[PDB]
Amino acid sequence: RNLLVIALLFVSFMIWQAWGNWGFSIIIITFIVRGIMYPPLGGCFPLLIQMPIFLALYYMYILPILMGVTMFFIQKIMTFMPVIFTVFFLWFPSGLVLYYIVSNLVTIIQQQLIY
Amino acid sequence: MAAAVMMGLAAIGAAIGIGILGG
Repeated sequence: RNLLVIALLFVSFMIWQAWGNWGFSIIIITFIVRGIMYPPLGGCFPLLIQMPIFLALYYMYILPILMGVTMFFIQKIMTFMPVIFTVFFLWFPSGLVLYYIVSNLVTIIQQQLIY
Repeated sequence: MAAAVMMGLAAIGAAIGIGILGG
């Protein structure tokens, strides 16, 4: 509980500080990679793989809400690395709402399958 | 610098997690 209390403040601190075709191919390659993960090591390989794919996706206010609601379902090291990934995304918001909802909805059903 | 922000960021995050988790 205390460590969780130490992840949320750090997120809040971060938030306060902040205050074509070739891309569609990189979205599809990211899905094939997310699909190999689908049905500490067993979290660590999906969690390492999550980084090169979110970088490829999003190199190519509302997105922090969508990822924050995604994080509240994940919360409700294996949580702590998704929280550090969330903190980086509070400083670097990038993407488009419809696609970011589809990618995070595939996060919700991948988390409901690790469930 | 695109590649260095790309595979700099993730490939090290990879490196430590293989190390942490898989250790």
